[PDB]
Amino acid sequence: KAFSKHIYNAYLKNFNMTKKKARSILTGKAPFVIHDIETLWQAEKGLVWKQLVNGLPPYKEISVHVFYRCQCTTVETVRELTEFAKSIPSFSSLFLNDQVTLLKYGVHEAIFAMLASIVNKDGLLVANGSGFVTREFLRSLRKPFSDIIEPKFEFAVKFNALELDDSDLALFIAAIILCGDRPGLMNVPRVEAIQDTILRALEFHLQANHPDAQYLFPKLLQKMADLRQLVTEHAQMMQRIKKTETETSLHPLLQEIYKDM
Ligand SMILES: CC(C)c1nnc(NS(=O)(=O)c2ccc(CCNc3ncc(C(F)(F)F)cc3Cl)cc2)s1
Ligand SMILES: CCCCCCCCO[C@@H]1O[C@H](CO)[C@@H](O)[C@H](O)C1O
Repeated sequence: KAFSKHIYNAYLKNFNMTKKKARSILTGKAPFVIHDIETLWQAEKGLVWKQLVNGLPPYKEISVHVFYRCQCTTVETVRELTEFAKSIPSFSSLFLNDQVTLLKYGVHEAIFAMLASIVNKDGLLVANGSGFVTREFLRSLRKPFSDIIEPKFEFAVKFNALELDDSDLALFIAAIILCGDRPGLMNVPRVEAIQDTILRALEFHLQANHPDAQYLFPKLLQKMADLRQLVTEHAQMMQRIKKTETETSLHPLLQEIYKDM
């Protein structure tokens, strides 16, 4: 009852952008549309970003610049997700190496679930909602960069059909991070103990918030499974980038996440 309230606060306290904020911008009541090099360059000059251009790896080309912008956003979400996880009382009681194991495997799964909030069929929100990058522009980048984001979109449209809100997402993301199936886990029974409480809290919240919902709890358990498949494909693509594109830098933190899978 109070656990669900605690998880939601931790979410609101740590994430820079809610699904409520993202949806109101996407619908209305105006973000700068990025669709080519001229608008992408304009966004760099005009728009206020978190990681300033000077902090990014040295300029190479358009496709690699977008890849670098994605790389920073990923790493920053990883930082926000580490603080959110710590904010769960049970999670911080686990030995730090088990905390790392959970984050090494759940992080991209959580990222893709939250990505659905800023994503629609035609593109996604950037620079704290100030800008909007089109899907066709990402489609226009050189291979393999044009092939990374496509399965995320295919997930995001199906996931947004469930119409979940920020209080549902807080528990969904919590359940993803606290997973007992992770390789190299030391105290697997304790992580399973936390997971069960989170999943029980999610079930009871999904009836209170979504009473007319047709099978919402088992649908979200299947969505967690689909998310694991999406991360596997992502690491595979990322490993291929490291072999083929031997001039584009991969952030050491992400290189470690992808190392095994
Ligand atoms: C090559 C490309 C398809 C990709 N490279 N890595 C990917 N990585 S990903 O894991 O799909 C991912 C995608 C998008 C975000 C926010 C992006 N944030 C963005 N921010 C700014 C711009 C820019 F520069 F165009 F304005 C574009 C995007 Cl997509 C976070 C993770 S997709
Ligand atoms: C393999 C996955 C491990 C990832 C851990 C991400 C950790 C969040 O670690 C952090 O980074 C910031 C600056 O670099 C700080 O301002 C925060 O107090 C902080 O805890």
